[PDB]
Amino acid sequence: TKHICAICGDRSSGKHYGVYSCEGCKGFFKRTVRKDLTYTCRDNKDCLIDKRQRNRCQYCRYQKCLAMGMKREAVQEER
Amino acid sequence: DELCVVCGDRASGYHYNALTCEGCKGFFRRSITKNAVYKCKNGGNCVMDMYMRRKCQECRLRKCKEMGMLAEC
DNA sequence: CCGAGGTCATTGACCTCG
DNA sequence: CCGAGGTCAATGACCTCG
Ligand SMILES: [Zn+2]
Ligand SMILES: [Zn+2]
Ligand SMILES: [Zn+2]
Ligand SMILES: [Zn+2]
Repeated sequence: TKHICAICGDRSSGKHYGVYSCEGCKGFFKRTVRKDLTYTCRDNKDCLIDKRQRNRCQYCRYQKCLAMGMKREAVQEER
Repeated sequence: DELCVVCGDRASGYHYNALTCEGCKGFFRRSITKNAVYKCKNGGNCVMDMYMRRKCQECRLRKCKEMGMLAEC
């Protein structure tokens, strides 16, 4: 609402796992860690992640989350 | 490459008499089936793109009918 | 071969709670 | 207020079929 998402640039409510992010990138990082999914990029691993094409490549989207300093340990275990 | 005339994404061919993508193809199919009526919270002037197609469903369905998506099935 | 139809795993807006 | 957690309808990649 008052913050910018550090991954795609969408409206961010606050910090999630240490970084300003939106509801979309927050859940995407949680889903990847809780299920330990491994993604595979279909291009040169340089897909652009923005408001409109963040869902393009799951690999480069998760790599930007780690690049922006999202702590994987910040994800608790399923209750 | 050819783009979807509704949102500008990579079109997957002609769907319902329009060159659209898999996203707009599925959305236009669900809209006519459910006879859904939407209400825009931005005054019905949302510019359609890959990001705005998930936000406003009124300006999206209007864009599809403006691009000639027929509903005879 | 395309585009009708369909399924269904992912997405993200909207929550509780300490 | 902040950042964890959570649900779930809509979404869209991908399927079969005529
Ligand atoms: Zn984001
Ligand atoms: Zn990629
Ligand atoms: Zn489209
Ligand atoms: Zn609108």
